[PDB]
Amino acid sequence: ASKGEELFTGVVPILVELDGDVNGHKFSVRGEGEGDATNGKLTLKFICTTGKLPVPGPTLVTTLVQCFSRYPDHMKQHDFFKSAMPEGYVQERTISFKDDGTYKTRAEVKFEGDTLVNRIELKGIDFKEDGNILGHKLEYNFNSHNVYITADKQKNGIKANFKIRHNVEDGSVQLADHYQQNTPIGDGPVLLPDNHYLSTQSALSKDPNEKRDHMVLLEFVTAAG
Repeated sequence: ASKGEELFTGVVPILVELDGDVNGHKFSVRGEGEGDATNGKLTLKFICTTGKLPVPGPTLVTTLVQCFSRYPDHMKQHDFFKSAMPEGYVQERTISFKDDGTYKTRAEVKFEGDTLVNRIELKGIDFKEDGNILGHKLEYNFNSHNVYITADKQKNGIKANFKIRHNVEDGSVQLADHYQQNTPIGDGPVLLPDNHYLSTQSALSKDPNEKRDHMVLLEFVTAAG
C-alpha cells in the first residue's frame, strides 16, 4: 500500500484540459467528471472549446487518469499511479496510427486542491488529409483493451504498451499503437510494479440536448495479471 492510495477513497472530482495541434489544426478540450477508484469507475463529459474537433473524439479517449483503476487487494503493492499522488506523475505517449500519422502527448496528472487534474499537450504529425483521422471516418464507439505495464526502475516509474482498435465506417479497423511512460513529479518513494495489465472497458455516448462538440464517457478499469 501507499499513502497516496488513501486520497482515492470515495469519489474524486476530475478536470481534464487538453491543448492539441494536429497537422496545424489547433484545438482545445475540457473535460469534467468524477472517479471512484474503489469500483474502477470514471464518468466524464468532454467539450471542445474551440468549436469542432479536427480529429475524431474516439482518437483522444486514451489521452484524455489511470490512478482511478481498481487494483484488487493482492495487487495494491503494484499501483504506481496512486503512490505518486498527490504530487503526481508525468504521462508521455507516442500513438502511431497504422498507415497514418502519430500523436505525441505529454500530460501532468496531479491533485490541485481536491481535484485530480490531467493537463495535456498533444501534437499530431504526418496525418493524411483524406485518411481515417482527418477525414473523420471512425465510428463513434470504443472497444475494450488491455494496457500492459512494466516497471522502469531507472526512472522511478513505469512503461506501458498497448494497441487500440478504432472501428472504421467501412468495416475495417484503424490500429493505434500506444507507447507510454510515466515518471513521478515528486521525490518521494513510489511503488514499482511487477508486470501486469489494466483491463479497460469504455462506453461513449452523446447528450441529446448538447449542441457543442462533445463526448460522454463511462469507463471501468481493473488491474489484473
